[PDB]
Amino acid sequence: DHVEKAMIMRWGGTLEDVRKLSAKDQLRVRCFTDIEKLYSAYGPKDTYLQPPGDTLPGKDFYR
Amino acid sequence: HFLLLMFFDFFYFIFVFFFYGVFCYWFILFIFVFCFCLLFYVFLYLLDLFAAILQLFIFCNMILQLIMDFLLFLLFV
Amino acid sequence: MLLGGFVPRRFSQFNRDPCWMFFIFSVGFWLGEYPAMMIKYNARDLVYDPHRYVWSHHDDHH
Amino acid sequence: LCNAASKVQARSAKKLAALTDAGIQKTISEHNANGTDAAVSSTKRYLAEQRQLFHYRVVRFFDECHYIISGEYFAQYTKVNLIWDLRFLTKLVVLFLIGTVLGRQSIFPPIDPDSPLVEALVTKVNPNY
Amino acid sequence: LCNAASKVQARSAKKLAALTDAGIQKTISEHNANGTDAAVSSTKRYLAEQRQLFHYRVVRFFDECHYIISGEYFAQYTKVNLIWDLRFLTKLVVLFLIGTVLGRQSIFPPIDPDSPLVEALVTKVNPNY
Amino acid sequence: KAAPKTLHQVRNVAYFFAAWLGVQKGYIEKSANDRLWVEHQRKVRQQNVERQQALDSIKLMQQGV
Amino acid sequence: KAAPKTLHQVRNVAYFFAAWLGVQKGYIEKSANDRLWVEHQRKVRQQNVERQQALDSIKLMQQGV
Amino acid sequence: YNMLVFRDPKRRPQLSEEERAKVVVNQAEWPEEFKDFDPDDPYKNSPEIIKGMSSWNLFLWGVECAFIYQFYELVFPKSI
Ligand SMILES: CCCCCCCCCCCCCCCCCC(=O)OC[C@H](COP(=O)([O-])OCC(O)COP(=O)([O-])OC[C@@H](COC(=O)CCCCCCCCCCCCCCCCC)OC(=O)CCCCCCCCCCCCCCCCC)OC(=O)CCCCCCCCCCCCCCCCC
Ligand SMILES: CCCCCCCCCCCCCCCCCC(=O)OC[C@H](COP(=O)([O-])OCC(O)COP(=O)([O-])OC[C@@H](COC(=O)CCCCCCCCCCCCCCCCC)OC(=O)CCCCCCCCCCCCCCCCC)OC(=O)CCCCCCCCCCCCCCCCC
Ligand SMILES: CCCCCCCCCCCCCCCCCC(=O)OC[C@H](COP(=O)([O-])OCC(O)COP(=O)([O-])OC[C@@H](COC(=O)CCCCCCCCCCCCCCCCC)OC(=O)CCCCCCCCCCCCCCCCC)OC(=O)CCCCCCCCCCCCCCCCC
Ligand SMILES: CCCCCCCCCCCCCCCCCC(=O)OC[C@H](COP(=O)([O-])OCC[N+](C)(C)C)OC(=O)CCCCCCCCCCCCCCCCC
Ligand SMILES: CCCCCCCC/C=C\CCCCCCCC(=O)O[C@H](COC(=O)CCCCCCC/C=C/CCCCCCCC)COP(=O)(O)OCCN
Repeated sequence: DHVEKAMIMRWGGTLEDVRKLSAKDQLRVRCFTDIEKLYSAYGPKDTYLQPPGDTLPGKDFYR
Repeated sequence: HFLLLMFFDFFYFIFVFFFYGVFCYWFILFIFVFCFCLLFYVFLYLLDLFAAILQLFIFCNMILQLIMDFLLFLLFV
Repeated sequence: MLLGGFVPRRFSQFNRDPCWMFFIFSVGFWLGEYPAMMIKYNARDLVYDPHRYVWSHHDDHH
Repeated sequence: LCNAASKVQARSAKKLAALTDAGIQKTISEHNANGTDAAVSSTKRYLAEQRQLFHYRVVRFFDECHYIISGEYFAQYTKVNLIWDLRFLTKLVVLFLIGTVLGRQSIFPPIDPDSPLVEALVTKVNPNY
Repeated sequence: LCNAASKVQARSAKKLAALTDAGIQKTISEHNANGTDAAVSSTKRYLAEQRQLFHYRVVRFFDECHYIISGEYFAQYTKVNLIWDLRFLTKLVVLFLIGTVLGRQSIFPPIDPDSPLVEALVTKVNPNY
Repeated sequence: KAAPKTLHQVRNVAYFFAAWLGVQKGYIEKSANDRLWVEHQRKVRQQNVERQQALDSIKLMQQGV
Repeated sequence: KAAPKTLHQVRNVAYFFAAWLGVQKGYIEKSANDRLWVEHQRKVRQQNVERQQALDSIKLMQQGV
Repeated sequence: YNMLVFRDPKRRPQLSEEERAKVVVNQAEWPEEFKDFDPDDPYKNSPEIIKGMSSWNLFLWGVECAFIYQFYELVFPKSI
């Protein structure tokens, strides 16, 4: 349930948007979720905190 | 259970993402940390095993103490 | 109560009792799943999600 | 640095003396008398035997294939054979997966140019890796 | 598909019969009578011996270290020992190089960000590899 | 010559074949990905050429000969 | 117990040590390269932030409040 | 001896030294499973449950199952 929530929220906010991806892409996303789980309180905080100047999409990307 | 969960998370983190140090020149530090984690793992499990039974004992002892506070015993003659 | 039963003297004896055979199989699973995670989650071609900053559980629980 | 070495040597010597295998002790004594290495001799004997048993392996493979194909193997099928076959199937699956990973030389499938994950490749911290 | 298999089996059988080693033939005959595998038995015997000779290896290592350190090895030095030492040095160099390649997980040294070859990394045909 | 009590050699050959088939699956996957990326780079170069030609055409019109 | 006619075990240990030392050389090299690239990416992000701030400053002046 | 927290039970002696010294040991009557019986290793000669199935083989079987569990989705991924 948590894995599917992360996939839906990070890639469109809808199930159809996630299904627009390929199985390989979904595998990558799910394994990144696993990475986040394994760090949890000890991993690097750049996995969820965007450093200033980063070019990747932000929270208002789909809004 | 909070303490167990947090320690298990730390052990998973260091075991998965820092075991490569066994092949590196700082292997002794990782081996020391890993041995410490194993020791803490065993200690936590033993402590929890003892504490669960002790807590059940105390839980029943409180109820029996309530009962005993109002019991009056006669002497056979 | 841990009173008695078959107790293998060493690793090689775990195959002398079906229950300990299952136990050593399970121990193999337990210990061997960690190397697999090392290989899988420290892979060269593993890439962080580009949209990892779009949403995080930290937002939701806050 | 020297005390530790002496302690390790003494422990291994005690363990070597402890074992009660007549053949192992006899070989150790003979090699100590001659000054040669028993372990290396064992390795060379093993490799020689395997070199001389290659065609025995081929003949055994064909005999086993005939035994399986003829249906005689399944006639006497038991639970132990089922356990062995399950072990065999598990090894086959794991070997297939490892072979796929080695064949594509990557743990994960490669990303296609039309995928939205290409950005991840572009934003690598270290392009060398 | 069947003629080829029969031909291969016949050739290997002829070669197996050809060898004139008493021990190998005796083992083959015994295992054929019992229906067991001689090659696998050889492997298991070898691994058992090596398991029982580990501490012998440790003791031999310490004895050889004492022999070298005491200077007795160099007292009787000959040309054959020189040949062996040259072989040893060559293996050490090749192992060091292979270890370096595996340690950096790359055949070539990685490119620094300030190098002019970074363009080469950017213009990779397949960023996945 | 009794019937074989073990099937070790057949199992070994099967292990080799399984690993080989996995290798082929991975190789096919990688080759397909490489072909896709080669085509993509070719398209990118073609688009760059077209963009350069359009820029040159606009500059030619500005030249006004 | 005669003197050893061969030095196989010492040679084996030396082989292991040589491979291990090579591994350490490679690991040190890779770690240094990774640190260099991390610093480079940090500098790139800082430059991007400064460029964005300059653009915002120019836009602010154009706003003319 | 112990295997983790599992301790091997030991039978208490019942005979006195005087009576014990008069006992004549005849291992020819003993079962083949227990000859040269050692309290520190009573199951050294005990038969295997499955012939040719080693403890290492079972451990490796579990390791392979774990690898399959973690790597199957890498070769045969499925869509949500
Ligand atoms: C006392 C306590 C006991 C446990 C208590 C409960 C649990 C408590 C928690 C902790 C438990 C620790 C783990 C249990 C112990 C395991 C080790 C052991 O004792 O095994 C004995 C065992 C022999 O016992 P046996 O029952 O007499 O076996 C008979 C023969 O083996 C013959 O067997 P067979 O007849 O079945 O033969 C089957 C077949 C099968 O043989 C094989 O398949 C050989 C294995 C090949 C490798 C495959 C995977 C190996 C597993 C690695 C990952 C392990 C992860 C988990 C480890 C956790 C350790 C803590 O063999 C062959 O055909 C011969 C092999 C020839 C091939 C050799 C070349 C291999 C190349 C591999 C290529 C792949 C490499 C990677 C890169 C590839 C890139 C392309 O010894 C070994 O075989 C050891 C070899 C491997 C050593 C390293 C293994 C991992 C690390 C173990 C550390 C343990 C620490 C314990 C400390 C104790 C201090 C007091
Ligand atoms: C990206 C792609 C790149 C590709 C690059 C190119 C690839 C290669 C292409 C071809 C290149 C040309 C050919 C070169 C061949 C070279 C190899 C060769 O011929 O080997 C035969 C050669 C023996 O030949 P020989 O002298 O003619 O033997 C005569 C008799 O046959 C003797 O018979 P035997 O009865 O003796 O038979 C057993 C013998 C033979 O066994 C073998 O044949 C082994 C396998 C041979 C191939 C090995 C290739 C190695 C390449 C690098 C690593 C790759 C992975 C290898 C995986 C091996 C798995 C077993 O076993 C050994 O050799 C044992 C070696 C290990 C000794 C372990 C001792 C450790 C003691 C540590 C004590 C520390 C105390 C510190 C206290 C400090 C206090 C302050 O053996 C070796 O060279 C062994 C090398 C082992 C290197 C292992 C390095 C592992 C990584 C470092 C360790 C990291 C983890 C542990 C850290 C712990 C903290 C310290
Ligand atoms: C990027 C990083 C990725 C990392 C991923 C993860 C890495 C691994 C982590 C750990 C994972 C969990 C553990 C999994 C362990 C699995 C392995 C294992 O346990 O092995 C033990 C297992 C035996 O265990 P067992 O059944 O308990 O044995 C009982 C006794 O001990 C039996 O004792 P024995 O006396 O039999 O001892 C000898 C025995 C044991 O030897 C070994 O133990 C071997 C080494 C074991 C490790 C192997 C790992 C393999 C992994 C993939 C490859 C990596 C490189 C391996 C290099 C090996 C170098 C020797 O030898 C063999 O097994 C022989 C196998 C080869 C058979 C060759 C037959 C070829 C016939 C072809 C005929 C074609 C005719 C066509 C006609 C068509 C007409 C139309 O052996 C194998 O599984 C052997 C696998 C060999 C695969 C080779 C694949 C090579 C690539 C494909 C071929 C490409 C070139 C040639 C093409 C030619 C054109 C067709
Ligand atoms: C005409 C007839 C044609 C017939 C053709 C037949 C073709 C057969 C082809 C091969 C089929 C192989 C099937 C089995 C493998 C399935 C793999 C799979 O789906 O894995 C995904 C699943 C996982 O699914 P998953 O991908 O959802 O899980 C991933 C989970 N995360 C993401 C969290 C990591 O893998 C497993 O669960 C593997 C479990 C082990 C499998 C092997 C079991 C062996 C027995 C062990 C127990 C007994 C031990 C006893 C010991 C003691 C004895 C006394
Ligand atoms: C095809 C495989 C060939 C196998 C040859 C292996 C040779 C390796 C020799 C050197 C090893 C040490 C290198 C030190 C540096 C490693 C750094 C690292 O983590 O590398 C990962 C590669 O790491 C892995 O995938 C593997 C990690 C460790 C795997 C462990 C293997 C199995 C260990 C079994 C343990 C069981 C218990 C045994 C105890 C014995 C030792 C005490 C890739 O790094 P990057 O791509 O730059 O970063 C990716 C992030 N974007």
